[PDB]
Amino acid sequence: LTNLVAEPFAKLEQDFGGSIGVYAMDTGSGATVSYRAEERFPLCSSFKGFLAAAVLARSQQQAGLLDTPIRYGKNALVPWSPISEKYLTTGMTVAELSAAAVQYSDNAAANLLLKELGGPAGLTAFMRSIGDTTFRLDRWELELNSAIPGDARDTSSPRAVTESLQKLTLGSALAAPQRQQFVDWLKGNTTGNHRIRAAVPADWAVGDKTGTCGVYGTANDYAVVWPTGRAPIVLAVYTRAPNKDDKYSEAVIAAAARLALEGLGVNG
Ligand SMILES: *C(=O)N1C[C@H](NOS(=O)(=O)O)CC[C@H]1C(=O)NC1CCNCC1
Repeated sequence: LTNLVAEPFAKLEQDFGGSIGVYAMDTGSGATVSYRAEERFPLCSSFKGFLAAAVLARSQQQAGLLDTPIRYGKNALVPWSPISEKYLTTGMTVAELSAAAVQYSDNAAANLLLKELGGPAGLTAFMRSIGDTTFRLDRWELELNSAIPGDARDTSSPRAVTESLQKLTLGSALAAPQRQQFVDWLKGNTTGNHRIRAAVPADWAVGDKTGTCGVYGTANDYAVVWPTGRAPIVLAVYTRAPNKDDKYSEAVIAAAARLALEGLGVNG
């Protein structure tokens, strides 16, 4: 049921000047669209969705976790911390940092939450615990964005991203209340309007998390999509390119998402 219908991903990536990796699953039939799906691509900010899921998993054992207020210093505010910079003088709760990391891609929030989990290895351990043997987080913000060609640090594959996203949003990897909180955070993302969402009809529900490393044409998005009248679709679209100053493209991500939906025979 993989690639029943071929789609022109090769032409798309050639025009982009790099590589595009796609994995999309129709959770009803199990049909898939797969292109470069087992290659590694940098996560960039996209690790923050999984980070929030890991915090939610912890919260199942620690009922006071999400309400815990976290104070932080000005030194915590690395570049691109749009929410946490507004609460420097007050603090934010763990839940609020999680929402900020997911919905505004807040970097300070992400580092504070990584500390809660025991760092990159702690997040990696959570991903192993759900059966993902591909994901690896190695570094913190901002160093994890280097996106060096051939470097496996801070990467996953489109396939493993999709598989893990399915387990966490639709499967049993989180308890039901936490699963719905994760979904709600993804649905409230503000940074993805020009990526997978641009390929998804306005009357379908969707949650996503983006990433943009800033170098090597490297950017991404993953999403759960609920078309009306049929089972949800999970998909991941990752890009990279050979040269350090190659620019990412949101349009290319949207276009790859459209091809994926077409390949699944989802009328959109
Ligand atoms: C994540 O990849 N980020 C965080 C933020 N927006 O995330 S995104 O998924 O919407 O793109 C800005 C881009 C990126 C990031 O951390 N970039 C570094 C900090 C800002 N200067 C460039 C490198």
